[PDB]
Amino acid sequence: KPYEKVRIYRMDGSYRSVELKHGNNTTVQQIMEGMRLSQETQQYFTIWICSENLSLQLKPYHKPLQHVRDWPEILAELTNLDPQRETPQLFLRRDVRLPLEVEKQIEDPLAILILFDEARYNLLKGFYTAPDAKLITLASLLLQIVYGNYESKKHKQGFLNEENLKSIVPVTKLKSKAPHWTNRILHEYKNLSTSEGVSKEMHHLQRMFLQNCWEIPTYGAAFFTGQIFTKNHKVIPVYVGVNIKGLHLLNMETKALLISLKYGCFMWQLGDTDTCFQIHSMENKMSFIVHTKQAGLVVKLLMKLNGQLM
Amino acid sequence: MREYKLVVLGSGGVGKSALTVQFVQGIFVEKYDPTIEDSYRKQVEVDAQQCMLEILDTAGTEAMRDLYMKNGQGFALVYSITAQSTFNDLQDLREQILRVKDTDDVPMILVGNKCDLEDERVVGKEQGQNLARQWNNCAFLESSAKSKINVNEIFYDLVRQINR
Ligand SMILES: Nc1nc2c(ncn2[C@@H]2O[C@H](COP(=O)(O)OP(=O)(O)NP(=O)(O)O)[C@@H](O)[C@H]2O)c(=O)[nH]1
Ligand SMILES: C[C@H](NC(=O)c1ccccc1/N=C\c1c(O)ccc2ccccc12)c1ccccc1
Ligand SMILES: [Mg+2]
Repeated sequence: KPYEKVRIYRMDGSYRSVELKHGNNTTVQQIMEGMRLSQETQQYFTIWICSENLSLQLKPYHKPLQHVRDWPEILAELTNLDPQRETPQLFLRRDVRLPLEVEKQIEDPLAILILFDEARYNLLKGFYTAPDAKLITLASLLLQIVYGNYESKKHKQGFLNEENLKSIVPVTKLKSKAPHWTNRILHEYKNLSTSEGVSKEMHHLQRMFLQNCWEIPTYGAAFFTGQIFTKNHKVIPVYVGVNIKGLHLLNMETKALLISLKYGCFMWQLGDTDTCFQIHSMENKMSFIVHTKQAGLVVKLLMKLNGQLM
Repeated sequence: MREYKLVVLGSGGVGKSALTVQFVQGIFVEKYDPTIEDSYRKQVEVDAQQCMLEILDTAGTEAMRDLYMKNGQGFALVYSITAQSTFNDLQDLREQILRVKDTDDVPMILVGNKCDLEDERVVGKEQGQNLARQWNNCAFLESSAKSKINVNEIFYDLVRQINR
């Protein structure tokens, strides 16, 4: 009755309340046990702590409510933001260390829908760079998943307005490029619905969406914030994407993919004070420095995910 | 896209979570894990318009009932056809909602769940229909979270009631 509890959110804005059996000393491991997940579902996910401008994956031993309590100090350590705009929340999200090989193993419908929701969130936010063709395929799969079977009478004309397009294309493409895709999306949408060889089972359609995402360079990336200086010395705010594939820089403003490097094709060096890191592109005559108080976290994660490949 | 705040209410074990998870995720929850408070989001089409459902799956007992009822636009009152006590408990919930809302015009549906357990039926279909009529001709369905009978219709009917 006088028990403490916390909301664990997902990217779609849904949440599950979990009892805190040890109050603010309750660990990630204990909260994960408190979720309605089998060990089949649990192993792919962990608790993240996220405010608008900082997302951290927590480890089984971490005490998430103490991170909530200490958030202003964590922001001051890792960022140059003001803590007024940032009260953090706890999220269930993909473990950044999950190998793509293991994720391709997954048959569990709940695990698939959680990965699917997170993948869709990243697509719509513009964190996935892919050719117009790939994005149109993903848009067609979201139409089948969200709106059901194509019907000429409903979908042919005056359906894909900006309201409906917003839910199936990246926000970065919505205004300028997406409106010219409408006919190609609807064609692939019709092709899905009228293809009896394509399973209409929800977890089957969601895995198809994920299949198309697995080939995107930034897929399953943890994103950090930093700045690069151009060679006169213009400051460019960047997202640093670190995933099981390598390192990815996005222009923060446009989400444009500036560089994508696979593990084994680049080296890193941590700055003297964890305020910057240097990338050298092995056999590419290219070098750049990212300024970020998250430099220590970026290099730590690069070391872990590079080391994971055997 | 219009937002709809739906609340699933009822005593412990009736299948509030099972119905919600079946509707939202297309999965049947086998394990009985007593709910604290869960919120689900689902885009649906009702009467040719895209609707964003926010479904609050509540605890079988108390806490935040008055708050749920103040904020909620539509209420699924769920009993198990397997458990007389769960049917008896719904009268108190109905009256509480009308009290907090301060009107009899509240979007609401009476749901007799676990209609796949025909053999174990303690509450008759006619007794369910009888209660709904008494509740100012309240909407009534017999449902199954396992068999997927009248699962979608619970939430669609509440959206239609909110739209009137
Ligand atoms: N056969 C059958 N079992 C069902 C059905 N709905 C729920 N159950 C079972 O009944 C049990 C309780 O279901 P659950 O959704 O957890 O009930 P609840 O109303 O959410 N309980 P609480 O109030 O504690 O949160 C589970 O074992 C579940 O599988 C149904 O339609 N048919
Ligand atoms: C979150 C971060 N520490 C870790 O999660 C951590 C744990 C063990 C080894 C290295 C780690 N640091 C890098 C990260 C990682 O390995 C895995 C995933 C990450 C996701 C996002 C960001 C970083 C990491 C922290 C920060 C402030 C206070 C406490 C903890
Ligand atoms: Mg429940």
